[PDB]
Amino acid sequence: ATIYFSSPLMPHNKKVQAVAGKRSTLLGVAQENGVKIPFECQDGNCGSCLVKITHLDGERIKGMLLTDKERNVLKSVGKLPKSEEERAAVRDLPPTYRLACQTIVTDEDLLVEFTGEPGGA
Amino acid sequence: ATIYFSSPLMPHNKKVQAVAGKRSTKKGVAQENGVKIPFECQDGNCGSCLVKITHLDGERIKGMLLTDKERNVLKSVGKLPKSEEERAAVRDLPPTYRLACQTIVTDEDLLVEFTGEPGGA
Amino acid sequence: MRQCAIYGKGGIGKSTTTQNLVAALAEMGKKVMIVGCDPKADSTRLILHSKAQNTIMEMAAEAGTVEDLELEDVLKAGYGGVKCVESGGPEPGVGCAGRGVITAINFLEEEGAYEDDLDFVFYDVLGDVVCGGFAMPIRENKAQEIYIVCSGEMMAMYAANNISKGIVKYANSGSVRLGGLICNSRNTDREDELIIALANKLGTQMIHFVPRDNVVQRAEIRRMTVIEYDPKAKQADEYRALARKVVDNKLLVIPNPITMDELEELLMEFGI
Amino acid sequence: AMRQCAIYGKGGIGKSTTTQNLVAALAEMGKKVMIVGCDPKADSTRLILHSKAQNTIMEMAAEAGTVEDLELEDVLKAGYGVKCVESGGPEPGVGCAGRGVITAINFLEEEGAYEDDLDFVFYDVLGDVVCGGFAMPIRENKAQEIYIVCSGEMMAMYAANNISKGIVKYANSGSVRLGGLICNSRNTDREDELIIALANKLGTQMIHFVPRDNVVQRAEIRRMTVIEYDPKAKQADEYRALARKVVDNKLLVIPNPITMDELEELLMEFGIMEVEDESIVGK
Amino acid sequence: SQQVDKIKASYPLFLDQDYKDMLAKKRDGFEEKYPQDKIDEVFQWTTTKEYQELNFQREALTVNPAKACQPLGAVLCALGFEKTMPYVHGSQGCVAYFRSYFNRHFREPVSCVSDSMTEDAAVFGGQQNMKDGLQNCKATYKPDMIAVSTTCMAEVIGDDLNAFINNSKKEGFIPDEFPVPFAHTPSFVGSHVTGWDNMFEGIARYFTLKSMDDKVVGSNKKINIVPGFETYLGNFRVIKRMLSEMGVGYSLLSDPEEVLDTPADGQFRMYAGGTTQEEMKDAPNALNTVLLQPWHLEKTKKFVEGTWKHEVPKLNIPMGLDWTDEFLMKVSEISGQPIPASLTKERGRLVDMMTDSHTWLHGKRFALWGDPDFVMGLVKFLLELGCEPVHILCHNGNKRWKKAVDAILAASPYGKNATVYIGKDLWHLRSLVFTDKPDFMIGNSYGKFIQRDTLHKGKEFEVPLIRIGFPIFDRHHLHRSTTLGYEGAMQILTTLVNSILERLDEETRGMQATDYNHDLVR
Amino acid sequence: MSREEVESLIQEVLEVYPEKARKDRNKHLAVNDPAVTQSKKCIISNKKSQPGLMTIRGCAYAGSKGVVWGPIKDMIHISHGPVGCGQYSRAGRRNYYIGTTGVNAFVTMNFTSDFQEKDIVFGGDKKLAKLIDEVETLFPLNKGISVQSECPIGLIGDDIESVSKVKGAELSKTIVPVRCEGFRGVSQSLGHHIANDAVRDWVLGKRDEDTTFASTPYDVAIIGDYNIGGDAWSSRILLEEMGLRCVAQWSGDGSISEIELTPKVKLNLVHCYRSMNYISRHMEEKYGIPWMEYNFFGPTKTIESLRAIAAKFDESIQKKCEEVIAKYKPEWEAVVAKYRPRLEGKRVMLYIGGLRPRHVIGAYEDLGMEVVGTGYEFAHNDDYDRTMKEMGDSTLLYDDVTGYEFEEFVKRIKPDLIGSGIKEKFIFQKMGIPFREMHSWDYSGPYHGFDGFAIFARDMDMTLNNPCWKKLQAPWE
Ligand SMILES: Nc1ncnc2c1ncn2[C@@H]1O[C@H](COP(=O)(O)OP(=O)(O)O)[C@@H](O)[C@H]1O
Ligand SMILES: Nc1ncnc2c1ncn2[C@@H]1O[C@H](COP(=O)(O)OP(=O)(O)O)[C@@H](O)[C@H]1O
Ligand code: ICS
Ligand code: CLF
Ligand code: SF4
Ligand code: SF4
Ligand code: FES
Ligand code: FES
Ligand SMILES: [Fe+3]
Ligand SMILES: [Mg+2]
Ligand SMILES: [Mg+2]
Repeated sequence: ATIYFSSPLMPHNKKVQAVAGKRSTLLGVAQENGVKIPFECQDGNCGSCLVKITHLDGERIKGMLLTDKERNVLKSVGKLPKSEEERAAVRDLPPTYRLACQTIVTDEDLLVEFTGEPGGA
Repeated sequence: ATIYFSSPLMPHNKKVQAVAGKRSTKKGVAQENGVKIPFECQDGNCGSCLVKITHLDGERIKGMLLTDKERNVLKSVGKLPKSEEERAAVRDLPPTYRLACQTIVTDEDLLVEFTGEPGGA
Repeated sequence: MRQCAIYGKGGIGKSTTTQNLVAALAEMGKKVMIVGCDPKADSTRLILHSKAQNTIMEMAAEAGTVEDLELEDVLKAGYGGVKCVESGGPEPGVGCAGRGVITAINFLEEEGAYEDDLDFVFYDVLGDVVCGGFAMPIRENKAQEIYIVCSGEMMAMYAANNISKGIVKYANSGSVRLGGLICNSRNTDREDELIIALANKLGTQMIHFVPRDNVVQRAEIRRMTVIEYDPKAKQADEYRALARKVVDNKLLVIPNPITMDELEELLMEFGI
Repeated sequence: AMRQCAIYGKGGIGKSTTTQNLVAALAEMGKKVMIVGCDPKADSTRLILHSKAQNTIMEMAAEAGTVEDLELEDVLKAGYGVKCVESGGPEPGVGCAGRGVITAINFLEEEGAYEDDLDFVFYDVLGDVVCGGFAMPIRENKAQEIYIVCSGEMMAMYAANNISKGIVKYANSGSVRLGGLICNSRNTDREDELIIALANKLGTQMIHFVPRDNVVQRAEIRRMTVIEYDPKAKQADEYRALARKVVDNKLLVIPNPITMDELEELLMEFGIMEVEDESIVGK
Repeated sequence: SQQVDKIKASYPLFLDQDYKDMLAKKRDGFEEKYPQDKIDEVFQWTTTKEYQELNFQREALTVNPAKACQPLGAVLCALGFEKTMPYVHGSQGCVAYFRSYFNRHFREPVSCVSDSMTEDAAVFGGQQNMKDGLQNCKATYKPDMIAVSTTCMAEVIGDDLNAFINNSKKEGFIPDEFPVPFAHTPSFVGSHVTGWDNMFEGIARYFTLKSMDDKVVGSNKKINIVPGFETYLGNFRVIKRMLSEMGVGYSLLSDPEEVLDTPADGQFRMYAGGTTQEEMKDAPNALNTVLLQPWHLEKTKKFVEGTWKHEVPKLNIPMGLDWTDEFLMKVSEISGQPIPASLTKERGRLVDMMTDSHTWLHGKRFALWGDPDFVMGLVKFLLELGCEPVHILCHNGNKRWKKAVDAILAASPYGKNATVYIGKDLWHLRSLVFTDKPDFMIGNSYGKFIQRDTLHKGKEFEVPLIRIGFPIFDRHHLHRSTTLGYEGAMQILTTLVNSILERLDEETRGMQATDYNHDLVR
Repeated sequence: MSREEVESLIQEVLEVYPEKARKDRNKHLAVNDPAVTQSKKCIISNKKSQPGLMTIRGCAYAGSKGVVWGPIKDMIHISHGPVGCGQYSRAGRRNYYIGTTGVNAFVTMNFTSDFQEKDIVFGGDKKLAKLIDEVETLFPLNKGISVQSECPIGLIGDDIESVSKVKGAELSKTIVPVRCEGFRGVSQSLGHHIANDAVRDWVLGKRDEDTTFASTPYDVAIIGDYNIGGDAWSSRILLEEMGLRCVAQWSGDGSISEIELTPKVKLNLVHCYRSMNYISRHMEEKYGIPWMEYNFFGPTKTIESLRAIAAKFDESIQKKCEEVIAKYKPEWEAVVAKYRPRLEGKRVMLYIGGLRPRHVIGAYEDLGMEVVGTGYEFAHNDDYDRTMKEMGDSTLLYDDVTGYEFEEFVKRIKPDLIGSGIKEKFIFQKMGIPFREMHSWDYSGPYHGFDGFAIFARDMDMTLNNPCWKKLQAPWE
C-alpha cells in the first residue's frame, strides 16, 4: 500500500509504503513517518485526527466497515453528509472524511490531506 | 511514471502508467487512456486544457522549463500567481496549474485534476 | 477615480448608450476612458470614427505575445479626449470567450494606464452570461459601480436578475454595488412603470429612461456620437440628463434576487 | 541555554503588558529574549517595537502567496534588543482561530529562528479557550514552563483551572509543567490572598502580585514598556522583581485541577461570592 | 606552497610531497578504489587476444569513435562561400559544439548561428524559429547568403525547411530574392563528410537548376573543382598553385581558406574571400567538374552528372606519386594545356626524396585511421614508399570503399599483412596495436591515449603517434600543412622518416647501454 | 563611472536589431548600481535566446553530461543517441582525476550508442539493454553506469527509466537515467538541475540504512568544485591544513563512494552555487546538513572564506585556521609585490557563464585591476543579486550577450584584457586585445587557493604584458 500525505504544514508531500490491514491504524503509519496529524485522545471520540482521504486508484476501492463510533464522531464534527452515510450503510463504501486513529490501511494508493487543525474547524 | 487522473465527470479516479519525456505531452497520455480533457486548439494558445498538477512524491520533483508561450496563456486565464511565476523563473519549478497539451511527463507520481471546463472558468 | 461597468443582454443598446454617456461626460471636461469588454468590437466605433478598432487580442496574436504589445498601439484617443480600449475574444469554440477581458484588464494595470488622473472608467461588458472574464470585473473588484441596461422583455429582465445574483455572491469580498437600472425603450406601452417596479423590487433606484428614435441611427452612418453630431437634439440632452444623474448618484444598494414566478407575475400584471 | 516559556490567561487581563515588561526587564540583565505573539489580536509586540502593530505571519504569507517564500528577516523584528514575531489569525468565522499559532511555530522552526541563540523564548497565548492552535504549544512540547496570569475574577480562575487541565493531560508525554501563577491587581481587596489559595489548591506557587498602576497607561499611549519609560518607578521594580523570580524559578509541578464546586466554595470563602443556602431558593 | 621565482602549474605542482600525501589520504579513506594488484591484472587482461575477441563481438556499444555528425560538415561547406552565414535549424547546443570543435583545430574564429529550438518547438515545430532567426541574422550580421542545415532534433520532428523558408519570404521576414539554400543533414545517417556532400548539393541545386536550359558545357572554358571536407589549409593552396602553374582556368567551389586564415591586424574580419554566387551560377558552363574526394562526394556526383551534363572523370584523391600523376594528366587532357617543366621538376624532387630515405622507411608497420578518401590516399602512398600498412581503420567507410582498398593492397607485395576495418572505433584499434604491434600510428589527436596505454604495458610495447588528420588539438598550426600533390607528399614523407629517426634516437640515448648506435649521421 | 555614456552606448548598439529582438535584448543590459539588492528591477536573466543572434549558450546535455556527471571517474557515462554529442564533448573540459583510464577510470573516454536511422525508427531501448551488457563484459571494474540522453531520445519516445530499473536489478549495479535532452531548457543551467535530480533520485539515498562509516565532528564535503586544472586539490589542502577532513568532492576527482558518503557529513561547502544549490538544499532538508558558499579566488577572498568556515566549528579549528593564514601570508604577499606593479590600474571585461564572473572579481582587485564589465551566459536572477555589490558603480552588466553586442561593447570601452571562452578568444585577438581563457584557464592553473593565486598572477601578466600586442600594425601602415 502506498500512502501520500499532504498538508499545508508540510513543505513537500510525503510518500510512504505501508502494510495493509495492520492493528495499528493510519495513525500508526503517520507517527512512524513523522507526519504530524494531531492526536488528542485514546478512545476515538475527540475527532481531532480528521483527514480527507482520496482513493487514487478508483478501480481498486475496497469495501470496509464504518463503525458506529467513527460515524457518530464524523456527525459531531459535521464531516458526514447524509448521502455518504447511506452509501456506507448500503454499499460499505468509505466516506471522504475519516478519523486517522480509526482508519485501517487497505491495499491501494491513498492521498491523505489534513490541515493541522482538529476536526470541527 | 504513474499518473492519477481526477475529475468530477469521471466516476472513479483513473491510474495510468506513462513513459516520461515523450514528445507527445500529457495530452497524449490522456487521449490514449480516454480521459476527456478539453483540447480545442493545435497551437497551444487557448486555455482549454488547463489542469491542476499535484506532485505526490514531494521529494522527487523534477526541474523543468516553463515555456514563454505556456506562461502567457496561464496568465491570460488568471492561473499564474506572481510568486509562482518568480519560482519558475528562478528555481525552474513547475507551477500548480499547467496546460496539458504543453506538459511533458516526468519520472514521478502525479495527480491531475480538471473540471471539464476550459481554462478561465 | 470611479470605476463603472455597463452590463446587459446583447442587443438592447448597451454600446450606444455608453458611447453617448461618456460623450456627454467629456463635454463637462471630464477625462473618461472606455474599455470594451464585448467580443463584438463595435463598442467604441462611434467615438473614434472607425470601421473596427483593432482589438488587443488580435494585436497580441499578430505581434507574437502580449509582452511585445505597446500601450500606444492599443490606447487611442477620440473626441473629447476619451481613452479608448477594445478587447476582443477568441474565435468561436476556441477556449473561454472571456479570456480577452482578463488579458486586457491585466495589461492596462501593468502599463499603468489608469493612474493618469482619469476620472471615469467604463467597462462595456457582455451580460448574456456571467462567467469567465465577463464576470471578472465583479470577481476581482475591478468595477465598483454597476449599471444594468434593460428593457421590458423577459430576456432583458432575466439578464438583470442574473447580474444581481452575481453581485450578491461577491458583495462580501469587495465593494461592488448595483447602481441603477438604465432603461431603454422599444416603444412598448407601460414600460417606464414596469422597469421601475422591477427596480424597487431590487431596492435600487432606476437611473433614467431612454426612449427610441431615429436620431441615433442617422449618427450611426456618420460613426459620430449623437452628442457630438447635434448637441441641440431631444435625445442629445436626454443623455446629458442620464450622465448628470450618474455622476451625482450617491446611493448604492446590494440587490436581492427575484424568483422566476415573481418576475413572471411582474411581467403578466403589466398586461404582457 | 534556552528556557522556552509561555504565558496563558483570559482575554483582557494584561498578558501582553506584563509579558512585554518582564521581557524588557530581562534584556537589562543581558538576556536575549524572543517574543512570539500567539494571540489573534496581534498586539503583543507593540510596546517593544514602538509600532502601530507588527505585521503577522498570516498577513505576509497571504500577501506573498505562501509561507515558503517568507523571509525570516521580514518576519522577525528586533526592538530593544529582543526579537519579536506575531502569529496573527485567520478571518473570524472561517478555519480555526488558533491556526496562526500552528503556522507560525512551524515556520519559525523550519527557518531557524528557534535555534539556541536566545536565552529565553516567550509565547503570549490566548487562554480563553483550550483548543487546536492555542493548546498546540502544550501538545507539541514547545513551551516547557507555563505561567498563568489570573485575577480575582470568577472567569480568570476558571480559565486558570482549564489551562492546568490541559497541562496534566500532556504531562506523561512531555516536559510541559506549570511554573507559577501571576496575579494582576483587579483593585480587589482579598484577591492577592484569593490567588495564593488557588495556587495551593492547584499545587503551584504565586510567582508575584502585580499592582494596578496608572503609570502603565502613560507608557501604553507611548507604545513603550514601563521599565524604559520610567526606570526609577516602583512599577518597573515589580516587573524587575517578577523577572528575577521567573529566572530563579525551579518549582515546575504537574498541577491538580479542582472542580467547579471547589472553585465556587473558594470564591465564597474570601467574600467575593456571598454564602449561598438551599432553603432560600424559591422566592 | 609556491616559490615566487619558480611558479609551478598543475604539473609538477601536484607532485610535491604534501599533495602526494593528500591524494593518498583521499583515495584510501573514502574512494574504496580497487586494489592496485587487481587494477594491474585487469589492465593486462585488456592487452590480450581473448579481450580482442570479446572486443570485436560488439554491436550496441561504440567506444572512442572516429567520426563526427553531419551538420559539422555542413557548416564547413557553407563557410566556403562568400559572405555566407552557416545556419543550423535546431537546438543551440549543436552550434556551440560545432564552433568550439573548429575553434580548437583551426585556432580561428568560426561564425555560425542557431534558431535555438526548445520544448515549445519540440511540441509545435520550429517554423517561428526559422522566421525570426532568418530576419535576426540578416539584420545583425548582414550576410549575402544564408545556408541552412539541420540538427537531429529537427530531423526527428519532421521540420521541412522548404515550406518554412518559403513562408518566411512570403510573410516579409526576408526579401524574396535573398538566397537561402538548405539541406537536410541527419546526424544518425553517415558522418560529418556526408553533411558536407548534402550541403554542397543543396547550394549547387539552389542556383544552377532553374537556369539549366540556358547553360552549355565548356563555354567559360574552366574546370570546376570540388574539394570536399578539407581541414588542411595547404590542401586548398596547393590545388590553386598547380592549376595556375599549368595555365588552366579553374573555379574552386566552397573554398574556405581565406576565412580560416585571416590576418591579425587590429581588425576582426567576420567574412573573407569565399566563392562568389556568380561562379556558382556559371558552374554548369565549365568543361568538366573534378571531385577531389569522390568517396564522400557521391550525392554531388549524381547532381553534376545528371543536371549539369558534365562527364565527371573517375579520379582518386591526388595523394602520393601515382595519383598525383593521374590527376595532372586528366586535367591536361580536359583543358588542353601541357604539364609545364615546373611540375616535372617538383615530381622529380619527390622521387629524389623517396630514394634518399627509402632505407629508413622499408618494412615499417603502420596503423592508420581517418576519413575514407584520406585513408585510401595514405595507404597508397605508404605502399609506394615500401612501408607496410597493417591496421587500416575507417569508422565511416562502407563495403564498396573497403573493397577498393583491398584491391589496392592486392596489387602490391607490401599489403600482405594489411587488413581493412569498417565500422570499428578506436577502442578496437587499441586492441589491434596490442596483439599485433605496429611501429607507429597515423591519425588524429585522439590516438594520444592509445600511445599512453601502450607505454603503461612497457617501453618496448609503446606505439608512438604521428599526427595527420582531423582534428589535431594538442599541437599548434599543423592545420597549415599540405597532404595533396607532390608538395603534400614531401611533407608527409619528411614527417614519416623524421618520426622514425626521432624514435631511434630516443631508444639509443642510454649511456653505456644502447648509445653505441647513437649515430651522428643517419 | 560615467553611467550616462554607458546608457547611451547600450542604445546605439541595439539599433541594428529588429523591433522584436531590440525589445528583448534591452532587458538583458544594465548599468551596475551597487546599492540595489534585488536585480530583478535592473536586469532579466534565464530567458530563451533570440534565434539567429550567435548566442554563446550550450544545451542541457552539456550542463549535465559535460559539467556534473562527466568528472565522476569510476562511473561509465553513456551518450545515448547519435555520435556527434559525445565526440565534441570528449576531454574538452579539463577535470583532474587520479586513475587508470580504461580500467577503473573512464573520464576521457566517449561511450555512445551511435544511433542510426533504424534506431530512430525502430525503438532504441533494445540497443540500450544490449549496450549495458557489453559494458559489463569489457569494463568489469566500473562502479556504475549513467545514461545521458541526447535530443532524439525524448523525441522518438524511449523508456530509459525501465531499462535502468530492469538492468540495474539484474546486474546488481546502479544505472542512472538522465533526461538531459538538449532542447530541454534554454542553456546549460537546466542541465545542472536535471543532473542534480538524478543524483538525488538514484544515488544519494543508497547508504541510508548503513551506519558503518566512522564520522568525526569535523567532517566536511566539497560541493560544486570540478577540479579544473586541479582546482579542487588546491582548495582541499587548505581545508585539511585547517584541521577539517573532507569525505566528498563534487564532482572533480569524484567517486561514486564519496557521493554516497556525503549525507554523513557535518557541513556542506558549496563553491558553485549555480550548479549544485539544488542538491545542497535537498541535503539540508532531508539530512539536516547545513551548507554555505565560500570563495577561494585570490588571497582576500580565501582568508575571508577560511575564517568563515572555521567559525562553524570549535576553537581548535579557528586556531588552526590562524596557522594556515600565517603560514601562507608571506607567499601571496611576495606574489603581489612582484606582479601588482605591472598590472595596476588596468581594466578587464569578463564574460563567463554562472559562477566565475562574480567569483574572480576579488582576485583581480588583489592585483590592482578593475573589472569594467561582468556578464553571464546562463546565470539566474539570484546570481545577479550576488554580483551587483561586487561590481563597481556605473559598470556594464550584460546577460546572454550576443556575438554582435560583445564586439561593440569592447571597441567602445577598450579594456586592457578580456576573460571569456574559446568561442570569443580568437575574435578579440585579431582585434589586438589580450585575452585569457576563463573556463579552461588557457590550459594552465589551478587558480584556487594560495597556490593558484601565484599561477593566476603570472598568467595575467604573461598575456597582458606580452610583446606581441605591440606589433598588430605594420610599420608602413
Ligand atoms: N437610444 C436609442 N434609440 C434608438 N435606437 C437605438 C438606441 N440605442 C441603440 N439603438 C439601436 O439598437 C442597437 C443596439 O446595438 P448596440 O448598442 O450597437 O450594441 P449592443 O448589442 O452592445 O447594445 C443598435 O443597432 C442601435 O441602432
Ligand atoms: N500592570 C498594569 N496596571 C494597570 N493596567 C494594566 C496593567 N497591565 C495591563 N493593564 C491594562 O489592561 C488592559 C488590557 O491589557 P492587555 O495586556 O491588552 O490584555 P491581554 O492579556 O488581553 O493582552 C490594557 O488597556 C492596559 O492598559
Ligand atoms: S559548474 Fe558551471 S561555464 Fe559552476 S556550467 Fe560552466 S567548471 Fe563556467 S563559470 Mo565553463 S557555473 Fe563550473 C562553470 Fe561555472 S563549464 Fe565551468 S567554467 S563554476
Ligand atoms: S542540443 Fe545538446 S549537443 Fe546538440 S544534438 Fe542536442 S543534446 Fe546534442 Fe550531437 S548529434 Fe550532432 S551535435 Fe547536435 S546535430 Fe544531432
Ligand atoms: S465561463 Fe462563460 S465564457 Fe467562459 S467558456 Fe464557460 S460559458 Fe464560455
Ligand atoms: S479548536 Fe478551538 S480555536 Fe480551533 S476552531 Fe475549535 S474552538 Fe476554535
Ligand atoms: S485521536 Fe481522537 S478521535 Fe482520533
Ligand atoms: S488544447 Fe489549447 S492550449 Fe492545450
Ligand atoms: Fe589563429
Ligand atoms: Mg455592441
Ligand atoms: Mg493581548
